Amino acid sequence: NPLDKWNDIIFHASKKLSKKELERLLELLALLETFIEKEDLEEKFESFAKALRIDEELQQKIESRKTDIVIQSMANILSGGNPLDKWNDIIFHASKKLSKKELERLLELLALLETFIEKEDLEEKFESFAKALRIDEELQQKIESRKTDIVIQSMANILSG
Repeated sequence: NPLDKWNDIIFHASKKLSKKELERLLELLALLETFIEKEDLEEKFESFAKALRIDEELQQKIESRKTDIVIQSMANILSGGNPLDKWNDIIFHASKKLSKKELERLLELLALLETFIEKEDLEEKFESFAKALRIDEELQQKIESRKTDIVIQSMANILSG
């Protein structure tokens, strides 16, 4: 139901509002993933993410963070380049079953990354990473590059379906 309602709100809001919201979530994903690499936690995140297949305590903690993300997302819509433009075209014109599975996949990953950060107590380190982000044009290019990578994977998953 929470994910079902988020999908309804995403596909029924004005094209402008849903594009800004999906782009916000993508940037957050690119930011979190880059932080994991900059902090060299790639393998430690994978051994954390793998446990979701066989842990009851984790499954509930993720299902709960996904509902919170969905609530923030829905709240944002009510409040008012080429790779990202193409990804938006694809997401909105794809088989509605394929775009829903894909958007849910990105939501799960986001819920996983944020839960990992907190468990690992990297909340402050992550803030102080986004605090030195503005003055870092190099790191800004790294994020833009990771977003295009996320977009390619995303387009590949829809095509794979």
